[PDB]
Amino acid sequence: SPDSAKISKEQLKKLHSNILNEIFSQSQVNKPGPLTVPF
Amino acid sequence: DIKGTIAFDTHGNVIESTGVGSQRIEDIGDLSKVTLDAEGFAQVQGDSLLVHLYKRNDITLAVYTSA
Amino acid sequence: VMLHSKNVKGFLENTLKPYDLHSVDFKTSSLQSSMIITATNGGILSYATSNSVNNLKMMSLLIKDKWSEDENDTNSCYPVEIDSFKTKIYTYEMEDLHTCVAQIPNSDLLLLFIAEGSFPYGLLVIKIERAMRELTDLFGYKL
Repeated sequence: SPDSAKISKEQLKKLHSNILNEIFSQSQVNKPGPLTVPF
Repeated sequence: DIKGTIAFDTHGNVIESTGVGSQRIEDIGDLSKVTLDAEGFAQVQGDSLLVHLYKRNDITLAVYTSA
Repeated sequence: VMLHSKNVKGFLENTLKPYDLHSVDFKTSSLQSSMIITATNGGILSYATSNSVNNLKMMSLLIKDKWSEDENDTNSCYPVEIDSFKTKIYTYEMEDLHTCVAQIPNSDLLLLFIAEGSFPYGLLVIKIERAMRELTDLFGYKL
């Protein structure tokens, strides 16, 4: 596969990692506490 | 310059899209059939716009630029 | 065992938050609603909204049955594993809305996300899979 000066392989890969990192970071949700009783 | 992006998963469902990417969601059918090189890269194009593909972790990234 | 109502509610409210990316110029709206419902009757145990209460009860029972029909008829389906526990994530187009539903592993409960038709399904699926990872307390919850 060719490389391009429009967007290089390194840049493209890096942009892929950024999108994934952001999505997985923003996919975390905190529970306020235990969801069952008793503990 | 980057004219758009689409990210999509192995079922062909979109994860995100921007620029011309949002106008070309139908491209995914063809794009998802592209066989990537040993490092996960490919370049294809339907028209005047060049699609740069990279796939890792079951997610394909397509960015649109000119050719 | 019983559910801590207020904390489950708080958990669902947290699942509502939109994605907002800066690497690319991309942002979703927040979820329309997020619910935990019974796999058995489709009854709502808890919910959070960012439309109306009447509307959620209908959709919930509908998705329960659709899920129930798919889960034993010998669309997108995503097999997932969480700490060796298996479940499946289903997408359903509910009119102009995008939904994801999955059984909380080994439980009698389903987790249900309801989003607008502009919320990408692949992203919705990721959101619900990661959310499910925070629900280990409810694995095996039996009615």
